[PDB]
Amino acid sequence: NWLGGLSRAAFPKRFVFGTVTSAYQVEGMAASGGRGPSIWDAFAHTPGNVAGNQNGDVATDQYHRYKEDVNLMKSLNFDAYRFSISWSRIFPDGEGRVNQEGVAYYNNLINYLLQKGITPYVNLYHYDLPLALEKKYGGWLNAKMADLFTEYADFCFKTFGNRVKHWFTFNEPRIVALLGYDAGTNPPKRCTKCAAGGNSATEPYIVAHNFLLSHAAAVARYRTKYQAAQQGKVGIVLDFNWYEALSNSTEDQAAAQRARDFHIGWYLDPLINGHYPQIMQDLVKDRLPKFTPEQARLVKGSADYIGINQYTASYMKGQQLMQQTPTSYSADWQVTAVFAKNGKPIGPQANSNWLYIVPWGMYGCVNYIKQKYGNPTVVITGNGMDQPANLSRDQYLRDTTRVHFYRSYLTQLKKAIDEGANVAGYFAWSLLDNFEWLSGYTSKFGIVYVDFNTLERHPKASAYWFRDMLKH
Ligand SMILES: OC[C@H]1O[C@@H](O[C@H]2[C@H](O)[C@@H](O)[C@H](O[C@H]3[C@H](O)[C@@H](O)[C@H](O[C@H]4[C@H](O)[C@@H](O)[C@H](O)O[C@@H]4CO)O[C@@H]3CO)O[C@@H]2CO)[C@H](O)[C@@H](O)[C@@H]1O
Ligand SMILES: OC[C@H]1O[C@@H](O[C@H]2[C@H](O)[C@@H](O)[C@H](O[C@H]3[C@H](O)[C@@H](O)[C@H](O[C@H]4[C@H](O)[C@@H](O)[C@H](O)O[C@@H]4CO)O[C@@H]3CO)O[C@@H]2CO)[C@H](O)[C@@H](O)[C@@H]1O
Ligand SMILES: [Zn+2]
Repeated sequence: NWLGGLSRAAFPKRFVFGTVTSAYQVEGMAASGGRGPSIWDAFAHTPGNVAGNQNGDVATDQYHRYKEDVNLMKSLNFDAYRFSISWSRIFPDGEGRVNQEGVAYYNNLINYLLQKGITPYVNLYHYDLPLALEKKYGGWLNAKMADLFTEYADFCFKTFGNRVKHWFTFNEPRIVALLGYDAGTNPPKRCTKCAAGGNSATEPYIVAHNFLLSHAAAVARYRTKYQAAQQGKVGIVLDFNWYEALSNSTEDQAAAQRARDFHIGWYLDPLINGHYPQIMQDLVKDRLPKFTPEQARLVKGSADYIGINQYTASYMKGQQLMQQTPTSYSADWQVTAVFAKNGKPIGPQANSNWLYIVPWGMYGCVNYIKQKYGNPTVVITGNGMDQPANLSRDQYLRDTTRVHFYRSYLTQLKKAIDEGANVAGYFAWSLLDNFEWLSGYTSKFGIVYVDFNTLERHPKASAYWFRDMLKH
């Protein structure tokens, strides 16, 4: 059957199914309703930065159309909606004055979701640092971010936490560190060679450390001030793509494990065990910041659940570990990514070149977290694939590749859960075609088609696949 035996009965009792967006990618009204600019507004308005010089000024205009979009998700039988609050829509300068019109928007959204029986899962941060904070403080390079983020988080807990019971602090701090401070291809565009300055060998580590410390500080504030009354939870969202040893050799097996440690262990070892992975300590040395005992104790156990964004997988080939002049976080791993084994590609690619369709990667990742980290509560916070630009409306709607993607990936997730993985929920990226960062509107991840000329929504075949799979 097109559901392939999947339904709510195939997953644990009370398992949560939702869709996910982020503020800058869907809201629009980027310079309206009192919102201050984010680093992404400045970046996207710079000629050459985004495909077609596009930006999120209008995006999907969810700001005006949110009731349509909530009605749609309810009609598709989802239980939950993961979205983010734009920091600069609440605090246009990142600190100080509150934008009441911004607060009203999120109140209206949260209330409508609850009216329609959809549980809000709310991210505080999704790449969209207030521009004012980047300029005044130097953003995530500055340890003062812990204080600034905590004050913002405190405001959100106070204002929305009587209703919102499932929070996430950050979305994929690894991607911020990698693209913003190693490769320098995302804001603030820092890297060793970059015009804005930087150092690809040091700054990604500083940035990651500050995300961990900021997460821990915000969670300590939630736990000491709000949790008794509100009785909600706070986690973090981490990207994790699967790495499989290219062969059963010692060097290849070591390579795959080293890659896992630099990718996900970078954050999970601090969050679960209170230290960075040993291999990062051994290889990165003085360039890896050291947690004080007090900080490690604040960071350890500071996530109520681990959000995982899971998309893809690759093979890893190793070599002899060697002494080398530091150049970048990326080069520090001393591995080679490989996308074919025994002459056959690991999987076909979706529209994004990095996204190889490999359903067994989902099992790989979930099983690995279960076995390595004491089976913490995991939520799959994003999973999906993209269509290319320039298709007809009907071609977008007939998304048979995406239907196959979800059926296969969800079957692999079911396999891991049936083997005992503590997975509490799953969220499809995305509800809607949206602004896909550097790809702008050239990459379509939605289960619902958005016509970017008229802004009309049209559910794709994959949306009706979910509706059928999720009927109560
Ligand atoms: O309906 C509005 C909209 O829907 C869009 O999507 C369609 C799909 O294109 C179409 O293939 C799909 O058909 C499903 C059907 O809904 C299921 O009920 C059926 O499931 C069977 C299964 O085949 C058996 O093996 C199993 O044992 O029993 C079940 C249930 O009895 O499977 C077929 C797929 O072959 O339905 C979607 C939603 O209607 C259309 O693309 C669009 O044109 C429509 O406007
Ligand atoms: O994208 C959909 C949606 O989900 C989330 O998107 C994240 C993904 O979770 C994350 O895995 C993805 O990471 C990509 C990254 O964008 C690429 O730039 C990077 O490219 C590599 C390249 O493949 C290598 O050949 C080269 O050596 O290095 C570069 C890195 O400089 O590859 C990774 C995957 O391995 O990033 C997505 C966001 O950009 C987000 O939560 C959501 O907002 C997205 O819309
Ligand atoms: Zn509008």
